[PDB]
Amino acid sequence: MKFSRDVTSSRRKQRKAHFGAPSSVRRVLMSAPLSKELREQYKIRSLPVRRDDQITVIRGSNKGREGKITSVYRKKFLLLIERVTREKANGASAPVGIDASKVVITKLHLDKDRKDLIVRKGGKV
Amino acid sequence: YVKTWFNQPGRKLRRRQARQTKAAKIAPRPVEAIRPAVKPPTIRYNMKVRAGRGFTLEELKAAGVSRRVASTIGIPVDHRRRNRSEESLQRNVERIKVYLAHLIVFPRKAGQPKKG
Amino acid sequence: ANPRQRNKQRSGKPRLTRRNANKKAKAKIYGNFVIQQNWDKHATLRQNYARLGLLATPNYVTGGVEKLYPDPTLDDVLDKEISIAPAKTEVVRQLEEEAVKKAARQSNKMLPLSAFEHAYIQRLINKYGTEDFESMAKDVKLNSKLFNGSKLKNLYIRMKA
Amino acid sequence: AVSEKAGHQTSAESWGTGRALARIPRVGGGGTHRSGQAAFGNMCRSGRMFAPTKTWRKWHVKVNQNEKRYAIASAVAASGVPSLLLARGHRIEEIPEVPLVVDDAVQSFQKTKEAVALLKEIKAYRDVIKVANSRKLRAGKGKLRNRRHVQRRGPLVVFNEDTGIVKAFRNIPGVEIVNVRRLNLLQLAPGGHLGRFVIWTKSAFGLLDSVFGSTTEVAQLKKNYFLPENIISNADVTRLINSDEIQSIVKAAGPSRVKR
RNA sequence: AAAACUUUCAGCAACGGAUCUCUUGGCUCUCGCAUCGAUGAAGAACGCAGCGAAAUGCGAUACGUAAUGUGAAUUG
RNA sequence: GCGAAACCACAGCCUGGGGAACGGGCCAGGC
RNA sequence: UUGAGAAGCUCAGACGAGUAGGCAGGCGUGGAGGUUUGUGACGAAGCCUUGGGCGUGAGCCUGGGUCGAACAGCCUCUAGUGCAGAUCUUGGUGGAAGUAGC
RNA sequence: UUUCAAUGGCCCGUCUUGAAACACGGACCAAGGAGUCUAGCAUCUAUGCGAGUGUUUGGGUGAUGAAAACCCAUCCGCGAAGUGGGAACGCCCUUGUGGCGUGCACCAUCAGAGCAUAGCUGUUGGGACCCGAAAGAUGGUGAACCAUCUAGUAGCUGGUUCCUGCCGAAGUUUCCGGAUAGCAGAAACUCAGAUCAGUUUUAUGAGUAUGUAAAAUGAGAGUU
RNA sequence: UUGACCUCAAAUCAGGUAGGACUACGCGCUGAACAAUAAGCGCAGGAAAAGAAAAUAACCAUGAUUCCCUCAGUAACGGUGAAGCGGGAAAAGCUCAAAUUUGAAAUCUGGCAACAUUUCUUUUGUUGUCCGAGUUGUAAUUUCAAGAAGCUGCUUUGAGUGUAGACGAUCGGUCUAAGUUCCUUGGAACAGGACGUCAGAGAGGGUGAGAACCCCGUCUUUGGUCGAUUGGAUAUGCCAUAUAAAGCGCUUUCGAAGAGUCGAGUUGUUUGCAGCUCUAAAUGGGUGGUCAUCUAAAGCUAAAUAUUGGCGAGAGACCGAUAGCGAACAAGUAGAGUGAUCGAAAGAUGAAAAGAACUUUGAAAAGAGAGUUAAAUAGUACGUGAAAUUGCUGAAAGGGAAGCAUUGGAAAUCAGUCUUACCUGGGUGAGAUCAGUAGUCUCUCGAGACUAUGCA
Repeated sequence: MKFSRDVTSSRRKQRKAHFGAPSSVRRVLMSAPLSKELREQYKIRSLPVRRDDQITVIRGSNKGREGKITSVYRKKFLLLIERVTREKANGASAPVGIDASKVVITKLHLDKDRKDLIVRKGGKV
Repeated sequence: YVKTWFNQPGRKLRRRQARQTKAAKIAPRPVEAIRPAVKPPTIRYNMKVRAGRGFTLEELKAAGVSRRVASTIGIPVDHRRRNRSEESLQRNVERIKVYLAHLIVFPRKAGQPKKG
Repeated sequence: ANPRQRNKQRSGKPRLTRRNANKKAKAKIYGNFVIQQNWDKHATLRQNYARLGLLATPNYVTGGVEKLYPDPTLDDVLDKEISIAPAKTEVVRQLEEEAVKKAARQSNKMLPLSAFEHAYIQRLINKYGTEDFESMAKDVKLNSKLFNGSKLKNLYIRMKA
Repeated sequence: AVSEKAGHQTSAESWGTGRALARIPRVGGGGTHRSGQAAFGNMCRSGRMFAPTKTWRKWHVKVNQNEKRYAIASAVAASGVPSLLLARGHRIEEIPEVPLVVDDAVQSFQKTKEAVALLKEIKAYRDVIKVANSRKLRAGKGKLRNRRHVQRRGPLVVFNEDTGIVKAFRNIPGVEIVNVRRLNLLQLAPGGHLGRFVIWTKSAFGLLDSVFGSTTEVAQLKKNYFLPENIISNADVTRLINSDEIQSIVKAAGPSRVKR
């Protein structure tokens, strides 16, 4: 149960906040779990996704697939993973969007900003 | 126009939060000032004793508190009320005297020039 | 529904949201430090005043009082002197201890004399002695400021110490 | 309540009587399809609904304070009858005793897993498991209105002084924790049904005599309150009817259902 | 009397948008707060978006510049 | 070729009698 | 003899039009508290049906088809709760009619 | 289910009218669509307490929603201000029969019952079941037009939504729009060893009938 | 004459300020109809207004204002309709005019020059000097509750500026528990079953179907942490124009109190108010019952109170697209009217556009072969797809109606069901609730659960 009068349990206001969120909020809304190896080595459970991240698809028809994240589609809350495509009528390959919570991060595109993020969120390297 | 009382429990909470707000500012002194004991002005009620507005000047003079000191230690002064009988005087003089017994007045720093 | 409120609904700009809703939390205590240290933040101000041994109201209370556990002639009013009151709590003793010690520190009420004040009173004494202050005030030549006997008496007293 | 101007925002007038149409006022002007459309009425589209709801309907209702104390006393009594607990939907079939009183060391539990261990030791977790399994999505428009889910009621834990018992029990689905000094009929007879499964601490059970008093001695915590008296001393009517005192003077009973 | 035509029933196809389900909307109540303008307001007009259906944003520094923060997007 | 609107309980042969109009429905006759 | 929902069971006789009006018990709808350790993607609700059943009736249960995410029985609470009419309101659609006509 | 045969079967609602005749409303279907909320009053029932009764103006309090629940200081409101018949009981004792006592409520003859809440019903106000009647006034825009007051005013018009069962009139005396009464129900009373009747008689009288009084027949009756 | 003072003007002179908008609440003025009514006009603020008695009362007296409850549907009036008391919320008091500073205009704005200070290079002051204002009166002092002046001896004192830390408020960062294991269904697992974990977190939302453990969050948090801006105190350094300024006490001395107002007559608006005529007093004047009470004709003032607007927030036994705001969407939009004004209809493909490539017919729109999808009975005329209505097909009926009811026939079409068990054997083996049996566990000897052995 929530006891703060500063947070709303209203489904109307929760749905409006999620679907009307700005880009700097959808960066956090699009978070993915880390693999057990990374999770117990970086001391971090989940991180927001990013391009060049290496992920494994965990749920859906494409379950078990792996690949880098070519681009994150924050408008529709979708990830676009390389070689995870669908053939069209004319044979052109249309990429398939995957929710960020349906993948797991097996390798992190480490940067100084993310390295600072790890030590910030109780992590280590 | 129809007045509705849906803010009745919200006024109760708001008034209590004001008492807590007031007490935070003035930490150890009472949230109310001491009121005198008077008798209501009718043949229906003159047997009852209730609280007045402030103490008369003749009640403060007997108790030993001046009318300028009185306001500073939480004793209201009523310049309008008077003591037409010795019972009203003694009932409220004792009330002031008891108040002074239970009162701690914290000392104040005083400006003190070098000479003169 | 208003055109002004509909305007910010149709905009892309965010609201000036201010998260200030905090009920059931009581005001934190400042002013006295002794009260602040011994003040708990969950109890009401009545419960805290009673616990610390103070009086929240010097009058009656206009309602019930909580019961948590079951309980187990003008001469003698004017010339009397009430013998203060004991301190029921260590907080009240702490408050009382501070008040007496601080008042003792700030007790130097007697004043010295300046260069003019000393020379003024000294000249008056050298002519009229130290006991006749009425004739001291009536001497216009030396008492230029026309101080009365009571002011000159207080000048001499401050010069003694 | 509805808006104080809904169904009357438009402007219309009665075109007249005898013009081969209903005499309801029709919106004036032109260019919009509102031309000729009726309003200011319950039947007409975008019209005033009959008797608009008002905010000054009586929302609250008074009860004499003595009736309320009677109901809470009668609801506490019902919680000491295992049959009434079972008939209200509680899985108390393995509870060691009713009333179920636990030690005062329960009042200072800090962790939920400490509370769950106690419920499993006194076999009171069968009721919590019932509440967890009963969680369904609410039917109707109630779930569009912040009433998303429904479930059963678990045990009611009654303490005397709080030392973590509330925080250690509040996250268990179904369990409600209350103080013995402010017992609530909404929690003692949920839905108006008697026989709530209540777990007491030793200190709460020892303070029940001061909260309610006796039928002859006044309650300590309620000024001038005495427990209600009963119209019958012994409520076993079978015991009175089939007693030696009464059956010795009754005339010989005729047969049961008689032959035709 | 069979056909046609008419009627009735049923099947399929149209027509229509009821019902059901929901819903970033409304309505109501409560709570906190006090902040327009000759230092040019509210409103109106005209312009700028590479294209944007409008709508929104902005003002010739035109869907903004500076600074700070997050740290890799934008997206039809 | 483009194309309405008023109107619309349902209907549609007479002859009589049917008391209240009864003929358009009812009753006995023709069609 | 088990036939004590004593609010049950049982025996007997008489009686049965009905406007205004009086009284009693029931059916159905939206939401609320409780309950069914309830139903549901192995198909909820809705709709369709010359499928079947129950009730004097309001109504209810069910098969088949369609469908795609919620929903119901019981006790109580509540109300914007039940339509054939109002030259009713909104929407859709007919005969007149391929007519009048242009 | 369709269809056939035999027999029967005037279009529904409204108003009118003994009745109909009527005149109205109805092209069809879907959805919406009309006794509601609230204040006061009175009856009745239930519930709590009872010479009392009513916590919620407010205060205290409530950590798990804290607008809930729980608690009550001072007021105040409303209340307080002998003889017969008879329910019920005991004792008999010819026992049933009756008698002897004790006699509630209430009626004839000369030892406070309230207060609060809930529901039902009736009633009076508010828009007041819904749709209905020219407006008028204020302020504007170019005699006219527009906005609001307005949900203005209705004795009148049309409409007013599920089922079953049980009771069931009157349609008019009389005074005079009425207060009565009558008709029809509800409750509390007392009675079947008591009374009653769109009854028939007997006989007294009075003038074939008449009223009165007292035999048959039927039904338990009288009330407030 | 010079020259002062009073005027009357001027300046694109310096520094300022007013207008308009909003108007839910607030305060004035004005005003009809069906009442301080709507409108109309004027003016504010975060509240406004009111407010420290020319007030009540008749008591053992009360004591500014405001709001709530009560008084009370009462008095009174002619259905309207208060107030005193009483109970609560909140409480805070004061400032002038009327006195000679007269042993000293002690007062103030501005210019200029320095020195500071900042929510701030934006702000706000200090010191010095000059000019002006001001004696037709600026300060100190006084406000009736008093007070002044003397006298007396007790108790008192900062409009200063830094440092440090603590305690508060506000703004912006940061810190945060646990399954995505196995089986089944499915396009998808968020479903079912199994085995687990976390829980001061089992709120809510998202994610390809009901997710405490996938994600954001939620709880901890009625806080830790990092900064920024601030408030009232504490401690302490320095400075302090005190030759000063106060309270109390005492009197062979004094004690000013608001006028075209009060009031009287009269005329209007709604007693109050307003006009008009007249016009005061000094223990006087006002209001009450000789007495009591108050002290007008000058001013300020937080809190409790109000709030359909503004900036946010949290909710609900509310409505669920003919509902709910007119407006869930291009909504005060399209559109209409010369104008004032008026003012709609309109939500839903799928998890994903994977939005139908390609071949073919056609002038084209489209069609047909295909193709995607779990589903095209989801193809943007897109969820479900009722009724009225229409087309085609099939069956049946049919002399100027249909038409429904009752009873059957015919045709079509359904429910609608079955023997399968009981009794009695015998044989064979089987095993426990059987043992001329041994143990364990949970309750309480013997009752259940098992284990080993025998199957007489």
